[PDB]
Amino acid sequence: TSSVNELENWSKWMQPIPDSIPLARISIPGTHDSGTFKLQNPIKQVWGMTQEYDFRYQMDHGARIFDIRGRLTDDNTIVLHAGPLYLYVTLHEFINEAKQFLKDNPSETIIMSLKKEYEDMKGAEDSFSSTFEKKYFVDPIFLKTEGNIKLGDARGKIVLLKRYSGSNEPGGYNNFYWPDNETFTTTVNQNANVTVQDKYKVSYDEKVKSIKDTMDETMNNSEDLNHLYINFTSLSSGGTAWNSPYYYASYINPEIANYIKQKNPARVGWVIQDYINEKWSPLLYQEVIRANKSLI
Ligand SMILES: O[C@H]1[C@H](O)[C@H](O)[C@H](O)[C@@H](O)[C@H]1O
Repeated sequence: TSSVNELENWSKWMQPIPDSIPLARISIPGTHDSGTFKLQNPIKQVWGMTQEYDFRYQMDHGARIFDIRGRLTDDNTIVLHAGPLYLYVTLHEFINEAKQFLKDNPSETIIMSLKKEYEDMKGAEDSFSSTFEKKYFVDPIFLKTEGNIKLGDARGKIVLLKRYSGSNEPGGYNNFYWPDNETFTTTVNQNANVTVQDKYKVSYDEKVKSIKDTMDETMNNSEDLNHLYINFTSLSSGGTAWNSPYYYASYINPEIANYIKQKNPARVGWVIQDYINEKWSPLLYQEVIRANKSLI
């Protein structure tokens, strides 16, 4: 008993997908720079703000991947940053919002990308990777198994995507070489391959063209269960209302939403977008979620 109807519930949309499907096969929405939603100062906004609603809102609109950027403080906690900007959000804060969401919707999983976003503060006693793994990761809410992670094992857990070096604890997707401002393909673990389009800081026209190109490769490779396709629709700021990430997102999100509607693909990858909201139609995350219809 599973139906495409259940894909319309953005809060439980992973429920009808068979537990045996690998997460990499599933088309999943994500948020880029997920924790920038408390910024108010206007200069901070045009340069660094990428979301306007809190974590629970993002999850309730179907996002399951979260781009968590951390900094180690002098009291040995990890807080959220966007470049050099403090975000007034802590790492525990996000995990607790994830915990609450997973308790309310135990059919779902949360994929958390963690990256070290800025140099450690001098007063800290340990390294970023060690602090994160000893004080946050050993928590049982994080799934500790590896391989080509299946949804069934991830339900009710947080699945870590390591974008930091130094890991000593198994679990999640291993760190891998992530060249700056490129589209690239490498290995995740033995037997799993990954393709990432992260051309931030590129002309608008090259950005849209790279989103579509990499989605095309996902589309035409829909039944390769081992290959991760990660597609950042976000674009870095130019410093003004004419090129902030808000301006760009107000055009790219519906542009890419139409592209999916138009192509009715069986797979579109892990689409990480700025400003998930209800302002621009068609809704990108909605079209990404519906692209899983063929899995039911
Ligand atoms: O400058 C950052 C950084 O280089 C990250 O690696 C990338 O993922 C983008 O978010 C970009 O904004």
